[PDB]
This record gives sequence, C-alpha cells and structure tokens, in this order.
Amino acid sequence: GSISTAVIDAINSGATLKDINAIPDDMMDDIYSYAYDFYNKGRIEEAEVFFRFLCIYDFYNVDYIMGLAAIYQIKEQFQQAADLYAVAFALGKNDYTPVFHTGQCQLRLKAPLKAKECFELVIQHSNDEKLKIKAQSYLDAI
Amino acid sequence: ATLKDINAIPDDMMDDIYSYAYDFYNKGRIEEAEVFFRFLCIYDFYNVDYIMGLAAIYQIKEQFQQAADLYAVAFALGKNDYTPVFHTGQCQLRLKAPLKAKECFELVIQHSNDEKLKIKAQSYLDAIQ
Ligand SMILES: Cc1cccc(C(=O)NN)c1
Ligand SMILES: [Cl-]
Ligand SMILES: [Cl-]
Ligand SMILES: [Cl-]
Ligand SMILES: [Cl-]
Ligand SMILES: [Mg+2]
Repeated sequence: GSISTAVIDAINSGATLKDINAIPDDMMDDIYSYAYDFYNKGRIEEAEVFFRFLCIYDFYNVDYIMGLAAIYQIKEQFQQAADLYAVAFALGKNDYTPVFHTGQCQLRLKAPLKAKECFELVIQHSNDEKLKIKAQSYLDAI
Repeated sequence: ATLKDINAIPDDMMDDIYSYAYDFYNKGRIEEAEVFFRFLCIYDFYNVDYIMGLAAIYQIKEQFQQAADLYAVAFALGKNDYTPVFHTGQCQLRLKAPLKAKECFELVIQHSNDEKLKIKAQSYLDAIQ
C-alpha cells in the first residue's frame, strides 16, 4: 500500500520520482481533479488507483492522503483508513477532521478506548463547532 | 470516450509515466508497477502496450486467467503481434490447460513473423506431452 511504498522509498534512499520533479505540480493538480471526477461519479475503483498513483508520487501530501483514506473508510478497510488519517494529521496538525474520522474507524475496529481518545481530542482542540457536536454524539454512545 | 481521446494529459508526460511503470516493473516493485499500469489502462484502454504491461503484472502475480483475459484484448489491440498469444500459452499451461496452451503456441508458429518469438513458442511445444 501507500505506507509500505513510502517506507521502501525511505529504506532504499535512492532517487524517487518526486526527487527529480518527474511530474509538474500542474499535472498533479489535474490528476487529483480527475481522481475526484471518478470518485464523485461512484467510480471508486478508478479513483482509488488515481489516489494511489498520487500517493506514490507525493505521499506526504495531505490532500492525496485524505482522498485515499476516505476511499478505504467507504470500503470498510478501517485500519488502512485509520493509518492514513493519522499520517494526514501528522502533516496537517491544525485540522481535526482526520482525527474525527480515525475515531469512527476505531469504533468499527472494536477499539472504543482508541475511539474515545480521538473524539476527546476533537472536542478539546478543534474550533469546528459542528465537528465537535458530531464527536460528542459518538462519545455519548461510548 | 477515454481520457486519451480528450488529451487530458500531454503525450510526453504519458510516455514518462509508462517509462516509470516499466522502471518499477524491472526493479521488482510490483505493487507500484500495478498501480501505474492500472493508471495507464484507465487513461487509454485501447493502448496495447499499456494492456500488455498490466497483463504482465497479473501473470507475475500468478493471476493467470486475468492475464489471459487481458492478453486476448491485447492481441486485438496490436499490429499482427503474437506476443500476447505466446504469453496466453504460458498462462494456459499454469492453468493446467495443455491443449489450449498447445493451440496458442501453434498459432504463434503458424502466423508470427517474429523469429525469436517463434523459437520460444517451439521450445514450449517441444515440452508439451
Ligand atoms: C489521527 C489520530 C491522532 C491522535 C490519536 C489517534 C488515535 O487513534 N488515538 N487512539 C489518531
Ligand atoms: Cl478542526
Ligand atoms: Cl481500545
Ligand atoms: Cl486470475
Ligand atoms: Cl486443455
Ligand atoms: Mg475549544
């Protein structure tokens, strides 16, 4: 998956496609918009390939990671989604949406204590009042 | 309508992506090559070399029927090229279908003008019981 590719790239330390600027920003933006065109039409499998492609080229990109994590969550691949949401948070530390969605995933993974920690973080640190209500609704059910 | 039909990505960038897909393939980075060849086949299903790349990945992963299916399409997408038929013969042998495999290698021998490919096909035929 995306995470194992990132680790292999790091182990081998050899030149990556991004290291040589193999794909311009403008083309990456286009491919990202095509990925959502597929996603928005319900073509989830093609969207997944396109987000995997983006995450091979530029793994450390919150927008690409969040798109792939959403697909895994929809596909009920909850651990893969949770792992990617955590990468996104590490790279975009001021947005608690990935923490909220990780909480949902942990609930489906039968890890209510991990889910509780996620929803509590949202309520303590997010300034998104609507996201906080949603997190509290989950907490109320735990 | 394909993404290629509307020139969604410039030709030179697609060439680079194909070369990167083959780089992953040659380095044994099969998961990444598979993503890249799937990307290429979404962009232009009608490109025989893109299809052959994905079929090769499936064959390496021992998804022999899935490979054979794509090879039949590739044979339609190529220019009198019996290489996909040769690889279908290999897949059929792995699927325990030796008479189907024999027919594949015989077709290569009878129609192909690629002498090196025919040598390979004959070596398989010689071993079939
Ligand atoms: C994305 C994120 C950030 C912080 C904590 C968690 C978690 O799962 N705690 N149990 C997840
Ligand atoms: Cl937030
Ligand atoms: Cl837990
Ligand atoms: Cl198969
Ligand atoms: Cl048979
Ligand atoms: Mg507050």
